Amino acid sequence: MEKENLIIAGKPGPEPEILANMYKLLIEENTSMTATVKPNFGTTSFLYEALKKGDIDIYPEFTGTVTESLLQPSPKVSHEPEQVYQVARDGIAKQDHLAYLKPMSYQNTYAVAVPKKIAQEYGLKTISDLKKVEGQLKAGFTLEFNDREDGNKGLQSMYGLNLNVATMQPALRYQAIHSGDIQITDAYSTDAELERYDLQVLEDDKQLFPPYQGAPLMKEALLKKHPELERVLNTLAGKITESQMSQLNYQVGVEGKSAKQVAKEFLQEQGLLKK
Ligand SMILES: C[N+](C)(C)[C@@H](Cc1c[nH]c(=S)[nH]1)C(=O)O
Repeated sequence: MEKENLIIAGKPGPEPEILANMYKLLIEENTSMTATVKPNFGTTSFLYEALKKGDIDIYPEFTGTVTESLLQPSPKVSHEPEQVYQVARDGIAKQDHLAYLKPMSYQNTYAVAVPKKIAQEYGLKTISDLKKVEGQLKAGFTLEFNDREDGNKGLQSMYGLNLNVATMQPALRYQAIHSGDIQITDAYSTDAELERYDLQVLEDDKQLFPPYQGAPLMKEALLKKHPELERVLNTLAGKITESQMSQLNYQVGVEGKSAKQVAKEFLQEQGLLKK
């Protein structure tokens, strides 16, 4: 008699769309609620604010992003993913009363990336190596990465790097680095574009980037209304490897397949969804 509909959003990209449709498929099979997925609905701070204000109900957030962008002041965390999740989970509950569920296994980190030929021609192995050639190479970064302390501001503070940066739209940066307009971009480690374009990830030798694992973020009030959401979505906890997410991103972003159908097929193959 109550078929409440949940709004599930995801940041720009095939990956959050896949994850949101996974949440929707799981919720509709195992609960009495429905869900609407809002693709590419906004960047981190928009979804975070929409969640607190109640314009959306759930979105997938990443552990290092909670501690680095969402928590103010940002706590000094280790590199161990489980401890970082605990700080994020406990921290985001105290600050904003948000229930951060348990993470999936794969990490999706910011990844400073250059074409393989650029790495070989310039002797680039680590992020530190970029200081050698910061006057010769052009970088194209998302605005959010430019805005973040664990992004370009961290490249400046932690490495002393002063890159020549053009601010880029997220969906256009890979084509620019492939075409030669830029030689450095802020890749995401599960992005299918890394292998497609023969990009090489530079090693985070100073460990600017914390761990990033994804998990559902929602108001505590929604969990109180619907406690079954915790068990239902936590079937993803500790699941989905890096290579599994990458192939799903490839299926949606590159092969043009429906995010819902890709999500559904993977869930069924893995035994989390009927049929
Ligand atoms: C996965 N990630 C690399 C840690 C980022 C990706 C991202 C940040 N902003 C947008 S849009 N996407 C994030 O979710 O914070």
